Amino acid sequence: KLKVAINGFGRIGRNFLRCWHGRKDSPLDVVVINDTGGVKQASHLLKYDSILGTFDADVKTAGDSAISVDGKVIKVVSDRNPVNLPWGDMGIDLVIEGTGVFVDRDGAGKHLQAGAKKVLITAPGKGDIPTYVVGVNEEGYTHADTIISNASCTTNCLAPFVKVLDQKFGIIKGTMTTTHSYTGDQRLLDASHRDLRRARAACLNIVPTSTGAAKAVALVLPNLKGKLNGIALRVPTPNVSVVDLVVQVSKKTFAEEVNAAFRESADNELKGILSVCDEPLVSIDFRCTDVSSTIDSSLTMVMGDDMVKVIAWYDNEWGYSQRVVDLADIVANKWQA
Amino acid sequence: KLKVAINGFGRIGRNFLRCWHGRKDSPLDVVVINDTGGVKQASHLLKYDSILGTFDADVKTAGDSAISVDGKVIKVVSDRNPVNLPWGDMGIDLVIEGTGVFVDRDGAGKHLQAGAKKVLITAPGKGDIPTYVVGVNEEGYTHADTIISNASCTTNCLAPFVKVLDQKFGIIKGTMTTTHSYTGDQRLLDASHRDLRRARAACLNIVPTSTGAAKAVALVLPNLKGKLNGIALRVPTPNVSVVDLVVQVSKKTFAEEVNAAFRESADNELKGILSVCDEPLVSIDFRCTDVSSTIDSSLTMVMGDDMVKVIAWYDNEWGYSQRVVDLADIVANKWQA
Amino acid sequence: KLKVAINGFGRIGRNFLRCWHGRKDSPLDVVVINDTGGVKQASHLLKYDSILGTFDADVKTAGDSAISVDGKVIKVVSDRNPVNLPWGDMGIDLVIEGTGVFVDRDGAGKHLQAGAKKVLITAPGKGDIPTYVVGVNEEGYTHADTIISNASCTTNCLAPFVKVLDQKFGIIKGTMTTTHSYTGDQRLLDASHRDLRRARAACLNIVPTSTGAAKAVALVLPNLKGKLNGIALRVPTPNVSVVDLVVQVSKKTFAEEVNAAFRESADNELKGILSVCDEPLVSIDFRCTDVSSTIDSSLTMVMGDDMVKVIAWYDNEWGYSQRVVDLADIVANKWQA
Amino acid sequence: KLKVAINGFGRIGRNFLRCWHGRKDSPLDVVVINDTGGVKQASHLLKYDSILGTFDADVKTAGDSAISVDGKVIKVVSDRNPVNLPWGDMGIDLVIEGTGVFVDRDGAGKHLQAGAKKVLITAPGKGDIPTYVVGVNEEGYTHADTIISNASCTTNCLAPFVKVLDQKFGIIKGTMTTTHSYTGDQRLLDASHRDLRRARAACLNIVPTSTGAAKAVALVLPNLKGKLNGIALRVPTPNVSVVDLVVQVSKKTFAEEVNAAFRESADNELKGILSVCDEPLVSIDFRCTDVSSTIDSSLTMVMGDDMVKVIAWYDNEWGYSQRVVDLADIVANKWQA
Ligand SMILES: NC(=O)c1ccc[n+]([C@@H]2O[C@H](COP(=O)([O-])OP(=O)(O)OC[C@H]3O[C@@H](n4cnc5c(N)ncnc54)[C@H](O)[C@@H]3O)[C@@H](O)[C@H]2O)c1
Ligand SMILES: NC(=O)c1ccc[n+]([C@@H]2O[C@H](COP(=O)([O-])OP(=O)(O)OC[C@H]3O[C@@H](n4cnc5c(N)ncnc54)[C@H](O)[C@@H]3O)[C@@H](O)[C@H]2O)c1
Ligand SMILES: NC(=O)c1ccc[n+]([C@@H]2O[C@H](COP(=O)([O-])OP(=O)(O)OC[C@H]3O[C@@H](n4cnc5c(N)ncnc54)[C@H](O)[C@@H]3O)[C@@H](O)[C@H]2O)c1
Ligand SMILES: NC(=O)c1ccc[n+]([C@@H]2O[C@H](COP(=O)([O-])OP(=O)(O)OC[C@H]3O[C@@H](n4cnc5c(N)ncnc54)[C@H](O)[C@@H]3O)[C@@H](O)[C@H]2O)c1
Repeated sequence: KLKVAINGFGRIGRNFLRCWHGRKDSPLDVVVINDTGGVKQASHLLKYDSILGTFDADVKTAGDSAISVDGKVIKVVSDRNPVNLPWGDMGIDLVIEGTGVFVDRDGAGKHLQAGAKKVLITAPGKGDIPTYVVGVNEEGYTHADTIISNASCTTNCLAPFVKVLDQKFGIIKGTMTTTHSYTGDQRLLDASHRDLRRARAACLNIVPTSTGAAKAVALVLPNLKGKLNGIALRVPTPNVSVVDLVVQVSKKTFAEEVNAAFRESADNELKGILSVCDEPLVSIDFRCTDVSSTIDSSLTMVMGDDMVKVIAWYDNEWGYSQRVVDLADIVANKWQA
Repeated sequence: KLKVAINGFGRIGRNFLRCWHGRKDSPLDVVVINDTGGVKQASHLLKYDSILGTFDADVKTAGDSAISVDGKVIKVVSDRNPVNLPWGDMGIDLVIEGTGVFVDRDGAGKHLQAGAKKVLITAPGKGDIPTYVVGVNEEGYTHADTIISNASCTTNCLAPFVKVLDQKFGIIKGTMTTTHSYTGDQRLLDASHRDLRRARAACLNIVPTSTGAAKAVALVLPNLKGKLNGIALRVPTPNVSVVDLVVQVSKKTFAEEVNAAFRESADNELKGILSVCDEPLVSIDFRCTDVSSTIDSSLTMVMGDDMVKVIAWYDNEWGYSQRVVDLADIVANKWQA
Repeated sequence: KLKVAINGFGRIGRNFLRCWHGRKDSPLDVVVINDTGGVKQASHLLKYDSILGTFDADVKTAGDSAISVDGKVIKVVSDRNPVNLPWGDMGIDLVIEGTGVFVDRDGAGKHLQAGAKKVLITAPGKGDIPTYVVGVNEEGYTHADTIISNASCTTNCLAPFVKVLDQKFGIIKGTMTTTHSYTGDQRLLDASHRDLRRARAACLNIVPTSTGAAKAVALVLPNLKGKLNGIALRVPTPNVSVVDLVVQVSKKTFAEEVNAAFRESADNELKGILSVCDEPLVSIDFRCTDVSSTIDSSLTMVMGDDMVKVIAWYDNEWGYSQRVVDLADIVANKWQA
Repeated sequence: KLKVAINGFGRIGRNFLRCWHGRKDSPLDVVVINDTGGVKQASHLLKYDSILGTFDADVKTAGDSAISVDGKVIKVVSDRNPVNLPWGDMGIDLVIEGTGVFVDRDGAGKHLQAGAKKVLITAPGKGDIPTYVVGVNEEGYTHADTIISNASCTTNCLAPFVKVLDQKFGIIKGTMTTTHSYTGDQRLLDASHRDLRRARAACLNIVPTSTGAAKAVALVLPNLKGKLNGIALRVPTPNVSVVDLVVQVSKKTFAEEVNAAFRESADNELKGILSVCDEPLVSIDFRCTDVSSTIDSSLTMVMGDDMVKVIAWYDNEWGYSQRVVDLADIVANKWQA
């Protein structure tokens, strides 16, 4: 019922389409896809995926301007400048901005200039753009927001349990490190890049790099403003990442008590968002998990009674994409966005 | 003495600079580097390399327009359009075209429009562009050629021993497959690309893809016109590749006889170009080899007395780059190019 | 109905169990599993698999001597010497020998000494052991065979279409190279090994190594005795391999004609064994395919009218395992083995 | 002058030999090598190494019982049981125990039973075995120790700067996570292992696993007893690892002040042990570094004025091996060990 447009049919754009496809009675209607590549690629790459496997659905090209998934035809256009997009003419309600190059107001605002009524950025927004994390602060969303951000994948993994730690133990200060799978923003082989570290061969190195995910947490949990920071360590895995959080808390506690608090929420307010795994698994076992964060209970540690360490898993592609769909659903539910 | 300009400071551009740097009494004088990135990257990536290791030389940035290697300053400019380059103003004799995007006459000819006297493409040339392979047909080079090609890496590996097989046994017809390391032209993760196979995650797949290296062989060895063809299989290794050649020959022979013929040439006319290894090594052992082709003698096979199979190694980055330097030296020796 | 025992619960043993599990009305009854590890590992590794994903079935440990899959309990023992196994006492009909260390008559014969009635080696047999390839020579199997071999994975991929090429064009001589995923027989990091090449880090090199798969083809297709040979090139992919066959044939032909011959058989006598793919896919797309060989039609080439080159894919773990189940079914059908 | 024997010619054994080889005026004389493999492997693997490259020295086999490096012959034996070793008969002073299977007193004591005067374990010792970390507590070593441990690689990376943080700021409590390269103790493909996580394919996963390196730190810095803990995250890189330490300190401070303290020591008491890097490098750039720990100054962070986070690099193979040589030198200097 909500006319949706996907801008940037990459890793997130395609995972988004597939997540949506598997949902029942969706309020969303994906009608257009805009990428710079062509219709043959959109169709081919949607069907075959080195990470998700072959898409269990009939995907084919429809003429020279559309693709069809199980019969449902989807228009495909190719305009590098968002202002030239036929959003107005098609009556596009919501644009899923996943190109990674229009994350600020002037850039994302271009979809509005093209006629779309609203924009949902699949990444942190730069400047003054409301950012939401489903299960943490989504309720503060209002239909008046013309441009919104669904934060980064690491923020969606961290925020959920950070919220629990803060509510139950009181976070004084903390730090975090994410051992993250590589992404398209890194180079296959040493090549130019503004980030001198992300410029080095991704599958051959442990690559330190910045992340705002920690500061970003404060955007959705204001009580943590100026209390967290961290970095990212990119490693040679194609998908699935893990966060390592260390915080000093006010209430003395111990590992199993902390784990118990997470199960409490995982069974209630954070059901579907946060999960707690008690099996000794490795990254690949968490591929395709719908939650945005899974605590590895056995790794939980507590030093000096108030220094808590939590290790949580997250499928940065699929889990995050379930959240974008989730946020899109909310936008659909708060009146024709 | 020959004023040289490098256009495209990528894998080949940087290996070129380092190969040149290690040569004694070079006729070449590298004075300019043009890439789209900046001076900080040029300096940083020249010094640190995930494949060659840290460059054993003092590399640093010089102001905002140059880098210096052991004191020798090198101008660094950044122009995406070759026609705007200061080749004429600087009096550039030879431009090493290694961007991979100006391989035809109109594109490479743009360096000429900018003032450079000659262009050496570090890849197969499209259209009517003389192509040479040092040790196979370099002697046919004339200073009149304004634009020349040094062929592809696979051609420089194949041509040398193909020439021996043809001279000694008479090649009737043949085919070839190169199990090739991935390159910057492939995608880190499934992403758009004109080649639907090269679009898939490079470090997760065996990726079939086209190669003209086989037909290209006929350009340097006319006697083989229409006698060879093949394909490339890209695999998850960052550097070093291997060719697998299968040919039906006129003179009946046997493996050790074929190997012997290769050592004959490797010790004479092809010394420095072709090598023959009798040790049971693996790809990484061939990293940084100066030759452009190394026969793995023990893998040589002969079926039905006339079907010869040869397996040869090659450092597609460094070995090929030694050849570009070699061809540049020839250009310097045939009068101020 | 056939009491089956799995000896060596490794890659093949576990894929075997899962292939079997997905079959309908199987004549096989897996009752025992013998590995050297324990019951916790058998259960854990059967459930979580870095290549197949999490097993969609209820797997758990049952006491200290068994595991259960969806309720069906399976005895688990741990004896390094096959002669001490309780095959006789349990009345084991067929032993699936997949340890890789009992491939000759004296070694595999030990299961017989322990009481098992028959042994099916999941690899080439050394010495005088009947070897079969489903779809090529299975019909020559007789219940009198006490020890049989299902050949190697590469043989099961090659034999099927080799048979077609021979029947329709007449193979004079040929050679082959398989660009193969690494296996447990290779070392993670340079370490001792009888094979000086398989001793080198598997995920960092292209590793040449021997293969009898070519000569082995003659065992199942006697008409090809002494007409084929080849080698293996191990590369950094965890599963799925590809064969590259080059043969000189008697009848002149051309690529599309050869492809057509393969579709003829793929639709008839080799249905379920051989498949022909016309899409430009990469290795990961062939993961979990039930056939044992898939021709990449677009890569097919023909030089000098009689030199045919065919490129075929194969899931060396899963596809091969479907064949072991298949051969086990045949053994069950030819009287209580 | 000190007769040294290497037991276990694996990654550490071979790096040890090469580190030693590059030292000047060494007090050590390596005369025997005992591994289970053969003389051909010892020679071959010492010469060709997927991580260090080809050994720049003349290595060859000498008969069927020795290898020679640049002329120096070294006896090679093969006994799986240390008690059968000819240590006494050869008059072996010190045995470098690097097999990873004799880390407790009864197991390592077997070399003593064979006649060796002393044993140096290239890993944490289990039970009551003095453990030393060069640059932290080596001075407490006495010749009376018959069996000693050089700790783990992570301990040698952590202890050095931990000592500085404690001396200058007072460590109250802390935790640590090492994003570690995989090692021979992990499986190439999902296979049985006592550790259910280390049993999963190493090059395909981020693998959590235990480490005593944190508790081990207290062995060499008693002041930190019961103040630290942590875990290891194994990732798909063949060599070089990184430690992430988070501690609450007594004296309020800030990042650059902490970095300054490290340079103070790196220029004095810890020169050659601890280094401080100010360049934005990635793991591969730290390959072959002789120090055992290199602080990445730009990643240093301080939260709430007393929570310090330090990121340090370390070549777990080569850097650690320089330390074993170093500890061996000390043993040689404290009288004929
Ligand atoms: N990969 C992840 O795990 C991940 C997780 C969370 C958030 N994100 C965010 O999502 C965004 C996209 O990430 P991705 O990994 O999918 O990248 P990607 O490279 O796979 O996808 C970007 C896509 O946009 C297209 N594109 C680029 N410029 C365009 C333009 N001007 N007009 C139209 N199409 C254009 C590309 O061709 C490509 O298909 C980034 O902002 C990233 O930070 C990524
Ligand atoms: N990598 C190999 O093994 C190899 C071997 C032989 C031949 N080649 C050929 O060499 C060429 C480059 O290959 P590469 O692997 O070094 O690639 P690369 O991506 O590492 O290098 C290309 C470089 O050119 C720059 N560039 C791109 N467009 C530009 C423009 N318009 N103006 C200026 N600079 C521009 C890029 O920023 C980059 O630094 C290709 O033609 C390739 O076929 C590569
Ligand atoms: N991986 C493949 O693609 C593949 C394909 C076709 C055929 N094969 C053949 O299958 C066999 C096994 O290969 P794999 O890859 O599954 O190896 P693997 O290492 O994963 O499995 C071997 C298993 O046998 C166990 N084992 C070893 N020695 C034993 C003993 N004495 N008693 C009991 N258990 C013992 C091991 O602990 C392990 O679980 C080999 O003969 C191989 O050539 C493998
Ligand atoms: N790789 C690293 O980074 C590293 C770093 C620090 C400490 N260590 C420690 O060093 C030890 C060895 O580690 P590694 O990585 O070199 O392993 P490795 O597998 O490469 O080497 C072990 C070697 O010992 C041999 N061996 C095994 N059992 C034997 C026996 N009974 N008798 C004789 N030789 C035997 C093996 O054949 C092999 O050559 C372990 O204790 C490990 O914890 C390893």
